[PDB]
Amino acid sequence: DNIQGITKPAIRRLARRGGVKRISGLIYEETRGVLKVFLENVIRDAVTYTEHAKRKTVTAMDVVYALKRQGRTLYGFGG
Amino acid sequence: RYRPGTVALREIRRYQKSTELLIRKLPFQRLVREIAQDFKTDLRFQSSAVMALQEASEAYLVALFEDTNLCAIHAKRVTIMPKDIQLARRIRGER
Amino acid sequence: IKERALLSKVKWVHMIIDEGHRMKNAQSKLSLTLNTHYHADYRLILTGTPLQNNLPELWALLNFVLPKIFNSVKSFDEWFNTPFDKIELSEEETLLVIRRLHKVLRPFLLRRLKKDVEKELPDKVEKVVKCKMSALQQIM
Amino acid sequence: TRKESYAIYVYKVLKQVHPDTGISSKAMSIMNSFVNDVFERIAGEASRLAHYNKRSTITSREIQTAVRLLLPGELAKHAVSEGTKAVTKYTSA
Amino acid sequence: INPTRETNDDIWRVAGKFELLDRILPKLKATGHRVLIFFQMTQIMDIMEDFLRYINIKYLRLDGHTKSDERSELLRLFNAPDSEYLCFILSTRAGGLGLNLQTADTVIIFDTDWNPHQDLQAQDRAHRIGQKNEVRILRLITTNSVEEVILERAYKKLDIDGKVIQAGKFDNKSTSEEQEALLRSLLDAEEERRKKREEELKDSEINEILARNDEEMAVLTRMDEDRSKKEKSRLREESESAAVYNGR
DNA sequence: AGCATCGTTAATCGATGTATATATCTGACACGTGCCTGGAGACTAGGGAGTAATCCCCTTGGCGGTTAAAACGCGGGGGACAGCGCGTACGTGCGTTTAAGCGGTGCTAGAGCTGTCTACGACCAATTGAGCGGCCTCGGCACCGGGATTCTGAT
DNA sequence: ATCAGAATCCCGGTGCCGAGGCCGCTCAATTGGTCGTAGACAGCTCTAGCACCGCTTAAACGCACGTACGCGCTGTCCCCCGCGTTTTAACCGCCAAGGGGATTACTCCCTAGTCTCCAGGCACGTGTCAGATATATACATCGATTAACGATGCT
Repeated sequence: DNIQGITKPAIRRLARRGGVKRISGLIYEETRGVLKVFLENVIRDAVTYTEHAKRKTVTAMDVVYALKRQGRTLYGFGG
Repeated sequence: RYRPGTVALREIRRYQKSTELLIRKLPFQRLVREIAQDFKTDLRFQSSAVMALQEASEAYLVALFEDTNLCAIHAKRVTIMPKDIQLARRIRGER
Repeated sequence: IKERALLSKVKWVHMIIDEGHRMKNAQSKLSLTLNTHYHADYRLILTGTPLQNNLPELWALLNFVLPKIFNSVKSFDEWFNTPFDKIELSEEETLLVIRRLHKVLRPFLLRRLKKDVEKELPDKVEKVVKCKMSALQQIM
Repeated sequence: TRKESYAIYVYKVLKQVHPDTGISSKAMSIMNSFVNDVFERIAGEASRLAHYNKRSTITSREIQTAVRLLLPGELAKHAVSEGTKAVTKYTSA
Repeated sequence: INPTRETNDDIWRVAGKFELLDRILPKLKATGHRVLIFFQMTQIMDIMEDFLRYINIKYLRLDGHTKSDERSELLRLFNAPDSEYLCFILSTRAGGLGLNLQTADTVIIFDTDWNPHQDLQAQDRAHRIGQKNEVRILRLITTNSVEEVILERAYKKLDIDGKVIQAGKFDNKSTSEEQEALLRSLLDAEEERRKKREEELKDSEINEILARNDEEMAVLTRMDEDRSKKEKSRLREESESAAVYNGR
C-alpha cells in the first residue's frame, strides 16, 4: 500500500532534525498513525474549500486556507 | 568503528544544518491521494499543493519530535518512546 | 546528459544520431542540451520513419537538422494546413502545399524499398484478424 | 490578468536597509505572504474594535490600538512611533 | 475470481484472445515456424508468460527494466538456429529498436499503435535482407470495443501522414511521373478505406493465414482431430460482485 | 631509605569527515520597455461623529461584629533519589535489491476568461404585532437537624 | 478476614429570593412596490494534470554483532501529610459620597460617490553574475593504543 511508503529511514531523519538522539523501535507505527491523522484533518478541509468553489482541482490556496484554518500558518506558497 | 551515538549526533548537526526535505515525493503523494479518495473521488492535485502538505507535515512532525524529545529527557532517558509522543499530543490538546 | 560535463569539453566534427523520432521535440532537454555540447561541424540523423502525424515539430526537426529555418520559429504552423470538396480541398491544401514541401525538401531525405533492392520480399506480409468477447468480461 | 503584489516595495525597503544585498524570489513570496498576513491581522482587530465600541469608521486610533494589541512590546512601541510620525508628517504638509 | 491464484484452466477461458491463441499454438509448433509478439508492459507480459508456461511453450523475455548484459546475451540466444523456443515476448517501446533479425517470420501486435511510427517501427523486424521464410502479420482485435476504434483512428493517421510520408516515398532521386502514379493508385487506396470507414472460428480460416502453400494446408489437418473433434463452453456472481467491488 | 614494579592516568598516531582555495558553468535575478488600468484631483451632499448638558446608579470607602480559614508547630511513614546489576534492544556497518528521480510520450479535463441576460437583493414608504422592561406571585432549592449507612484502620 | 469509629448519604422539616407568568408600549419585522446589477449559463481557449515506460543509481532492506542503556530491585533519608492549637483577615451587613457611565440635543465637516485625466506599476523580454558544483588540499575530531609518572611495597 502507501502509508508504509513512509520509510523507517525517513522518520529516522525527521527525528534527527528534531534533536532526537536515540529512537525506540515502536516510534515508527505511532508516527505513521499521527501523520495519517494530521493529513486527514488538513485534506478534509482542503477538499471542502475545493468542493465549495465547484472545482475538481485542489490548488495550493486551498491547502493554505486549510492550514490557516486549523491555526498553522504557511508562507511562500501564497496567501 | 565509531562509538554508538556519535553518528547520531553528526546526523543531528547535518540535518539541522540544511533545508532539505526528508520525505520522498512519490510515496507521500500516493499517500495524499489515498487519503483523499475517502472524501471525494476523482480529484486533481497541483504540484504546489502536494508540496504544501509535505512542508506542513514535515514541520509538524519535526516539532512533535522536539516536544517528544523534551518529554523523554524529562523522564531521564535519551530514547523517545510512544508514551512520550502520545503524552505530548495529550498535553497539546490534540486528543 | 550525465557525461555532457566531460565529453562536450573536447571538440567534435561529425556526429551520428539515430532514431530521429526519439529526438522529436526541440523543447525536450536532450535537444537544448545538445547546444551545451559545443559544436560538431558535420551532422546527420538516421530514422526509420518521420515525425508524428500532426507535424507541428517539422520546425524542431529542420532546426536541429539544418541552418535553414532556425531564424523564424513561428512561421509554418499555418503552412501545415495541408494535412489538417475532397478534390478541391485536396487540391489547394494537399496539392499546393505538398507540392511546395516536395519542391523544397528534395535533397535531404532519402528513401527506398526492399522490393527495389531485391524483390525477395515474399508478400505484402500484412494481415489483420478479429476476435470476440465473453459476456462475463463484456459486462465490464 | 494582472495580479498585483508587494514585491517591488519589499525590494525598495531592502535596498534602503541593505543596498548591497539581493533577495531570492521565494523569500520575496514569503515576505509577500507576511505583509498580507499582518495586514489582515491589524485590519481584523480594527474591525473588532470598531464593532465593539459601536462606530462605523476606522480611524488612526483603532489602527493604533490594534497595533498595540498585536505587536508585543518594542515592536508596538516603535511601530506606534513610526506610524504616528507618518500621519504627523502626512497631515502637516 | 480465484483466491488461490494457481495456474488454472480458466485463465485462458476468460477471454477470446487466449481461446484463439490456444487455437493457433498447436499449429504454430506444428508448422515449425516461429512467431514474434508485441505487448503492453507490466502485468500483460507477466500473464502471457503464465500462459506460455501453462501450456509449456518455451519463450525468451525482454522489456525496459532488463539490463544490457542479458540484453545482448538474449540477442545472442536468438541467433542459434537450433532454438527449441518459437515465440517470445518483446517490448514495443523498449525492444522495438532492440534487435536486428534476418531469421524471424511471424509478428503479432496487441497494443495497436498509439503512434503508427512505433508499430511500423517494430513491425519490420521480421522481413529482412536474406529472408528465406514468408512473413505474416496479425493484429488481434476484439469486436464491440474501443480498441478497433483505436485502429480506426490508427489508419486515419496512416492517411494523415499518408499525405506526408507516403508522399515522401517517391522522393529519392527526385522523379516526376511516379508521384501522380501513387496519387491515383494510392488515392484509390485511401478511397478504398473510405469504403472501409463506412467468423474465423473454424479451422480453415485460421489455416489460411499460416498456410502460404497447400503443403501447410495438408499438414495442419492433424490438429483437427482434437481441437475440433475432441473424442465446457466459454461462459454471473462474478458479474454482480465485480460490479460491487469495481464501484469504488 | 632506595629501588623496582604496577596501576592508571598521562600521551601520541591514524582515518574519517569537514573546512578552505580555485575553476567552471548556469539558471535565476536585476534592469529596461510598451501599455493600461487603477490612483490622484476636483467637486458635491449628508449623515455620522464630535461636543455640551443633565441624570442616576454603581463604584469606592468606612465601620463593626462573626467566625471559617490560614498560619504555626510536630510526629512519622512513605515516596524521591542514588546505586547496582542484568539482559536485550537499538546503533552500526556491509552486501543486495528496489523503487525514487529524471527524462520523455500521448491525451484531454478542467482551469480560466468572456459575453449576454435575468432573477434577485438593496432601498424606501406604510403598517403592526412580537418582544421587552417593569411588575407581581409562589415553590424549587439552600439550609439544618437527626438517623442510618459505609469505608478506613489497627486487632 | 473483623469491630471501632469517623465521614457521608438519606430523609424529614423550614424559610426565602429567584424563576415564571402578565401587561402596556414600543420599533423593528413584514409587505409592497421599484431599480440596478451580481452571477447563472453557455461558449471558447489551451495548460497543466493524468497515465505510462526507459534507464540509472542513491537509498532502503535484510542481517550479523556488539554494548549502552532501560528497567527492576534495594537501601536510605528527608519532607510533605494528617492533626491539634492559635490567630487573623475574609465576609456580611449596613451606611454614606460622589463621579463616571449613560443618554439626549445640536452642529459641522470628513468621507462616499462620481467624473476626469494620466503615470506607477505590471507582463515581457534582455543580459549577466552569485553561487552550486567539482577538483584539489589541508585541518578538526574521534578512536585507538601507548608509555610515562607516581605511589606503594619489599628488601
